[PDB]
Amino acid sequence: MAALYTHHQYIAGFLMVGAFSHAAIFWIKDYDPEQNKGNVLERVLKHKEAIIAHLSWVSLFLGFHTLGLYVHND
Amino acid sequence: VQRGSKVRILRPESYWFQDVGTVASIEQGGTSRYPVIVRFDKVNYAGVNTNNFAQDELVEVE
Amino acid sequence: EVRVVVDNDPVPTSFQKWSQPGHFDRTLAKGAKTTTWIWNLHANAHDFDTHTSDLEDISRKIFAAHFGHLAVVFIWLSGMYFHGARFSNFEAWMANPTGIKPSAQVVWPIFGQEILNGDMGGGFHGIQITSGLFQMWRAAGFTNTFQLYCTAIGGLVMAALMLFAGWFHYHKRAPKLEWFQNTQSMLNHHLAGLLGLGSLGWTGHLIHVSLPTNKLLDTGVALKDIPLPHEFILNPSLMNKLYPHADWGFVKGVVPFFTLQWGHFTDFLTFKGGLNPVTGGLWLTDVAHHHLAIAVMFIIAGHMYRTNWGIGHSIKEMLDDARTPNMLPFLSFIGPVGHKGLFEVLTTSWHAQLSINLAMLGSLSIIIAHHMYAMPPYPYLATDYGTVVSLFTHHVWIGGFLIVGGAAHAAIYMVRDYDPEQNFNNVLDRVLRHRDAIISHLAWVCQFLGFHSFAMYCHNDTMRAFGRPQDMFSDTGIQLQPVFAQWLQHIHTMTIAAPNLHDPVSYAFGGGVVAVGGKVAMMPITLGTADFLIHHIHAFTIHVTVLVLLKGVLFARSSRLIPDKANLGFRFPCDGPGRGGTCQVSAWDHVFLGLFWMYNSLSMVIFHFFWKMQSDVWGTVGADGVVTHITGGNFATSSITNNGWLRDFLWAQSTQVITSYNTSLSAYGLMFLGGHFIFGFSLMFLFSGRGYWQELIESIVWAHNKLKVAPAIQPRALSIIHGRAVGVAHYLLGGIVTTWAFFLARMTAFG
Amino acid sequence: TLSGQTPIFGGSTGGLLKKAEVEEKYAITWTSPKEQVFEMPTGGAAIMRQGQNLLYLARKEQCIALGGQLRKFKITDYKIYRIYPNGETVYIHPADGVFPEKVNQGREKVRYNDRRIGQNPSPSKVKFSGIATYDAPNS
Amino acid sequence: SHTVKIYDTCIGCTQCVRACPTDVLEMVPWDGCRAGQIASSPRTEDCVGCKRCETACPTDFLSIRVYLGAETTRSMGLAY
Amino acid sequence: NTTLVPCYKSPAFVERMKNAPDSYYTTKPLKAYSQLLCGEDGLPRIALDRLSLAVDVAIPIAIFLYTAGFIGWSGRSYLQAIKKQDKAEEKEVFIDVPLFISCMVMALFWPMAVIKELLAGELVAKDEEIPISVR
Amino acid sequence: GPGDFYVHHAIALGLHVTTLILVKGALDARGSKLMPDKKDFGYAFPCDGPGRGGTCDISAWDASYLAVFWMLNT
Amino acid sequence: FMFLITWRGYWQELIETLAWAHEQTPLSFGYWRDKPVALSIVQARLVGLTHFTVGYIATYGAFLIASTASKFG
Ligand code: F6C
Ligand code: CLA
Ligand code: CLA
Ligand code: CLA
Ligand SMILES: CC1=C(C/C=C(\C)CCC[C@H](C)CCC[C@H](C)CCCC(C)C)C(=O)c2ccccc2C1=O
Ligand code: SF4
Ligand code: SF4
Ligand SMILES: [Ca+2]
Repeated sequence: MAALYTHHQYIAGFLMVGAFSHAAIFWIKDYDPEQNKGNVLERVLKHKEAIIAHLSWVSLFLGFHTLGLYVHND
Repeated sequence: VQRGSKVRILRPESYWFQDVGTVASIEQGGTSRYPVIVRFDKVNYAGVNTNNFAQDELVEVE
Repeated sequence: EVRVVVDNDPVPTSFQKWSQPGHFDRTLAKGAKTTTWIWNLHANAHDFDTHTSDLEDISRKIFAAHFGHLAVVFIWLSGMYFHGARFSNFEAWMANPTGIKPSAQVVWPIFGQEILNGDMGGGFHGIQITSGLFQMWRAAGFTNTFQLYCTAIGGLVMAALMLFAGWFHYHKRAPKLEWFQNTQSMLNHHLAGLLGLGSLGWTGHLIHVSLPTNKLLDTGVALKDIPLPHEFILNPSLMNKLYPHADWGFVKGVVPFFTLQWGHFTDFLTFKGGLNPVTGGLWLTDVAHHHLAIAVMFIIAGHMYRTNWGIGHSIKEMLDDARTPNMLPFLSFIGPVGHKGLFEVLTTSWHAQLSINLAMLGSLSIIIAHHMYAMPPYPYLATDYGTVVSLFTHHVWIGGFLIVGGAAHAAIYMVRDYDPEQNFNNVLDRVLRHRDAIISHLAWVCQFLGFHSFAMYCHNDTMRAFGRPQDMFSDTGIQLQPVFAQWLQHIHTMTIAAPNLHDPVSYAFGGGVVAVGGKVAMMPITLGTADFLIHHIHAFTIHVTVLVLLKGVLFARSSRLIPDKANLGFRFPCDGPGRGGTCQVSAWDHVFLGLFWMYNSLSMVIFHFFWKMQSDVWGTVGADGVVTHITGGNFATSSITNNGWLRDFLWAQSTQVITSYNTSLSAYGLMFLGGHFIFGFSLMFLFSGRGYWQELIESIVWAHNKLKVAPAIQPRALSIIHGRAVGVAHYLLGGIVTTWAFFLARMTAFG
Repeated sequence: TLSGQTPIFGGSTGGLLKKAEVEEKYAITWTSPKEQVFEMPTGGAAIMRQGQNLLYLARKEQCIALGGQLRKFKITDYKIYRIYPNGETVYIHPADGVFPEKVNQGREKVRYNDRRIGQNPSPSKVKFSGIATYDAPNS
Repeated sequence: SHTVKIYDTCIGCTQCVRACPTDVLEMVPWDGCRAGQIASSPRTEDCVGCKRCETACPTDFLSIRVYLGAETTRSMGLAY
Repeated sequence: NTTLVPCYKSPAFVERMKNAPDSYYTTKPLKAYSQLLCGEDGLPRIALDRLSLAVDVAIPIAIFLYTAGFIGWSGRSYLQAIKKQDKAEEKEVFIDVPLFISCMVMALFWPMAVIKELLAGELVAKDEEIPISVR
Repeated sequence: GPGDFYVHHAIALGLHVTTLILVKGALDARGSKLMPDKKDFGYAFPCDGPGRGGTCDISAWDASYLAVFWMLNT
Repeated sequence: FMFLITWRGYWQELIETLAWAHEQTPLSFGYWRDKPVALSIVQARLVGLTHFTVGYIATYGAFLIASTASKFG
């Protein structure tokens, strides 16, 4: 029971990394601004720094107050 | 776009895209394809604050 | 002709340049365009060779900066004696130095940290220090806390002299270059006036303060009947019941020295050579004789070189005469030029001197560590097991950092001060001219030892797992005996030629067991197969550290990749992704990698020490004579598989730092986790590169541009070299704090 | 062809290997007015002669590393040759007899794109085509 | 066999040619500059790939790109 | 949640009181933990019930968010205070402490300052004011 | 219980950083101000030399590489 | 950590030295068909990521199996 959980979570972690790997290949090779002019995919690139800055905030928020709450308890 | 005017960059490849810079000098030969020398208050990446631009990817702000 | 020549008020004294930091570099002293300027201001603050160009002005900065450094050490020395004066149980520990634990540095009652003030015996609550200060003040003759306090005062006023002497020698009377370049006169005064007179001064203290005080403290007079050290000289009759074979008067007691009737001194300048069995330390009478022998032999050494009275040696053409019309035939291969042009290397460049002086101060510090466990010089040192480990471990680490720094400046010398014309065909040039045969054979011996030390641990790890303990490299399987080291252990104990030394020096070598407070001060340390294998781990890790560091020195100038590596500097990240990639080709990047190998090597040395004492030396003696060691012979059988290191040394002996919460050892539990955090935190900087991080700042600068809160000091990710320096500074910090916490929690939980 | 007296050099370990006489080899040829000492690009130091100097180097980077050192002795008359194993000797530096920092006539704009680097085409445009995005005959 | 392409944003500052350790770049006459020069790369099989030319180019988002391609025996700098 | 009970009525927590030294730390604070929602292990806890703790899950949050914005506002308003002075390059490395203090007293009443930053359309820079990348 | 609370924020912190690394690597695969031409260089390239401060691990591939560490950690 | 901490150009200067040693030594009759180079930048990041992953999975796989199948059946 323990090995089966750890197996499929580690398998799922790799599949999540590869889902976002091929997102990066997709942007580089087989994406063009001409066909996707003005669509939902091109609107993401318009604010790609708003998305990244906010994953940066949540990551910073969750690590200050989880490590800080653990090492206070320590 | 004459000398001394604060101007904005419309060059997407440039570090200073959509940032303002003061024009340092204009080239009067008319055959240099990037006559404007505009000077910036922020260095780009380990280096310069000056870059040459054409007439058409600049818009003045004042 | 040796002369004192100085300038007069060369540099004004004003705060003009305090308000404009980075003034020393013209690139730094033009504005803080980015945050990279902040880090460059600290990475360049002491590289005086890039502030100016002339060796006269550089050397004045070196000499004045040493004074401000000596001031810092005197502040720190004052802090040790001041804490020993009014924040310690030193008075209690002088009375009973067995059951009382040494402790200075008590802890303020705030934040619940008063729990760190553990019980020390005698009702004193504090932190058990392991620096051995108490064992050293007893050997110095200190008895009360007033003498400690006035020495702390005597160090603060001594630090003030160092600060004044540094300002005076940079801003009032700075010496010229001719005063610096007579190294031949500096050797005379450092050999005779500093090391000779210093150990002559100390043997004066030993005979008149330490020898009488430790004579009476061994008879149990309990700090009442101890006379103050001056009362031994004001009352010369007081030292005739002790050492009666001398005379002890102002003039009447000193003339046996001049009339060469030195037999009257045999009672306080002995040559016993063993451990004083009541304290476990060396005989102070035997120590006092040592410093007198050292003093005489260093004052003599200081007359070797020729200053302005004609007589003496000249280093300049002692070097220049090591050519090859005149060498032994088997080592006549070093050039017709030989050593010419090498006295100008060690005189016109400070990095050449710093490289040698660090590699020998580093090697000295490791030699000192090996000698202060095998023959403890201080009373009640060997029985304080937490101090023996923490003194050996401190000086091995200090000695290993210094060695890496000697290889750093051996490489900064190459790409900054190496001069081809003065070094043509000489002994230095002939090394660079065959530096592929040096590294090929170093890279082979590094690899021969790698298989024949570590991979034999993986042989043992596999036979013991298969259940074939008779075909593993054990004392019971395939024995690998240290034949040439067990031979020396036999030589060093049958020579007690050297006949006068009737007591065997270093009970480690063999013969006898010293138990002082029931605890074993020192035992023979026998060598078996486990000691063959661990000594070749040491040989292997030292060699690869040499391979990393020597490669950075020889290939600092150039390589087959980058023939102009000297123009790129000492500290450059790379030369682009061409040639397949030239990441970390600088000489700095071999210091950065040699720091890891120093960490690997020395952390294996201190682990070899820590386990071999707990299993073979330390322990307690009962009422029959048998010794029950701390782990009980564990090293011989289980240190030969590196699964045994992980369970019988790392898992087993970390019980004291793991179960340390809610006790007085609680802070070692936090440091042990703290070191683990910093090590894992270091790998962010080591495994990643600054292209990812710079591109992450851009997305974060945007979030500040949006809210109009951007800074004008533009945030730049750390340099490539900076990010590698941060990674190694944290890996070594974290990986040492975890070892420091593990050693001291284990040994302050025992004694 | 090439000729000159070799500098006073005790021989190194960083010099020519089996690639020298099998694939090809380089020779830098310079004239010095003085008998001084220069740093070897293959480690060490050698004394350059009084007349025509000839030195054999394994790769072109060493020759121009040494050539950049000769300009610090005020020597700018060096020539770099490329010796194929069959034996013929090509002149490769300076290719036109004048140094590449100088501008001649008759040299051609080679691998020049008549566009800003910013408007190189996307990789999807050249998808399943021989060319890359940076040759890209548009603009 | 790398690919050192030069773009029209050069100013003829000549700095890219000096930094090249293998003499791949050289100046040709031009008219799109006050300097009347532009970099060219006639010897790119000799390009080692060090990108030292790109560090010297002062035009913002620089005019000279090394495009690391098929790496051969002289574009990897092997003396053996 | 109803598993949590006050440390008044908690057998595992009176035991904490029994074997407690004092020294400064386990009497004066530990009496004040008697008013907290206390688990089945004698450990004070932070639960989110209803109005019972609606003021106590607002005292830390109001005190922090005010003084976090206070640091943020004074730090922000000091930055624009020196961008307009055209000296912000060295005004940052050498803190102008009379200006910085005067920017702190503006940040005492920062919650009402941010509203009139927002209502004036002046807090947030417009999108084509901001240096970005190719996208 | 309370111990379960803290790990779910370690897990949340884990899933956010490894999303941040991957999203940053996908959205900056087209390029950012440090090298605006990443699409020409492909997916897996080392760097763009030591110029402009140094561009180690700049490719979109190096964000997939950097996020395997965070995936394994999480 | 070897493939992740120490980077390529260190190993090329060391392989360049071993290539010198092999050419200059007697009785070593083998010779590389293809020149030995230190493996590339993006490859070491992948070779070091494979070891980190295999060491992350073998260590925890062995822990999880042995710490559960030893207390119990
Ligand atoms: C043939 C081929 C060849 C030859 C011959 O011919 C050789 C040789 C040499 C000599 C001379 C020397 C010495 C030796 C000894 O001591 O030790 C051993 C080792 C070995 C390896 C040994 C080996 C030998 C042979 C190979 C044997 C054979 C085997 C079999 C045949 C296999 C089987 C087959 C099947 C199919 C599988 C060496 C060396 C070195 N290497 Mg070296 N090799 C080679 C190969 C190779 C490869 C692939 C690689 C990769 C892995 C390398 C690597 C290396 C390194 C790191 C080093 C070092 O360190 C060293 C040196 O530097 O010095 C100084 N290297 N090397
Ligand atoms: C630590 C996380 C973890 C854990 C607990 C497991 C647990 C398990 N895995 Mg595994 N696995 C993991 C991560 C994990 N996996 C990841 C990240 C991968 C992707 C590479 C795999 C891919 C994988 C495969 C292909 C298989 C399993 C299988 C199994 C099951 C039987 C092996 C065993 O007894 O346990 C031992 C504990 C281990 C850590 C060993 C796991 C097996 C390794 C990972 C296989 C590695 C594949 C490798 C690339 C191929 C070998 C090369 C070959 C040419 C020799 C078991 C429940 C087997 C199965 O499906 O059951 C019938 C099986 O066929 N897994
Ligand atoms: C109040 C007395 C005084 C004054 C006004 C000056 C003034 C000056 N000194 Mg001087 N100096 C002094 C005392 C003084 N010094 C003393 C006592 C020494 C002996 C150490 C020196 C040795 C010295 C040298 C070698 C040099 C100067 C230089 C200078 C000039 C440059 C200013 C500067 O260094 O920027 C920096 C401003 C600072 C405040 C630096 C202080 C940093 C201190 C020393 C750190 C050390 C302690 C540190 C906290 C250690 C603890 C670390 C711990 C936290 C881990 C400047 C005019 C330099 C020069 O001539 O310019 C060309 C030069 O190179 N001084
Ligand atoms: C259905 C799933 C799937 C498929 C079809 C692909 C397909 C592809 N991927 Mg991929 N990817 C996936 C899932 C997938 N991926 C996942 C889950 C991840 C996260 C790890 C990735 C992350 C990823 C990256 C970063 C890249 C690709 C790339 C590619 C392309 C080239 C394949 C290649 O490199 O050659 C063959 C690959 C190999 C032969 C692998 C080499 C050896 C690996 C590391 C296994 C080693 C295991 C080891 C031996 C086990 C130890 C044994 C024992 C000791 C325990 C290809 C189209 C490349 C690309 O996009 O091209 C531009 C690229 O750089 N992928
Ligand atoms: C995290 C990381 C960074 C980013 C590192 C940074 C940004 C350093 C962070 C230090 C912070 C910014 C300290 C700043 C302190 C401020 C001045 C705040 C102080 C204000 C109070 C005192 C009032 C790199 O640049 C890098 C480069 C190369 C390899 C790996 C890495 C890497 O791992
Ligand atoms: S490519 Fe760059 S360095 Fe060369 S001429 Fe053009 S702008 Fe100058
Ligand atoms: S920039 Fe970084 S990855 Fe590129 S060659 Fe230099 S060190 Fe290597
Ligand atoms: Ca057998």
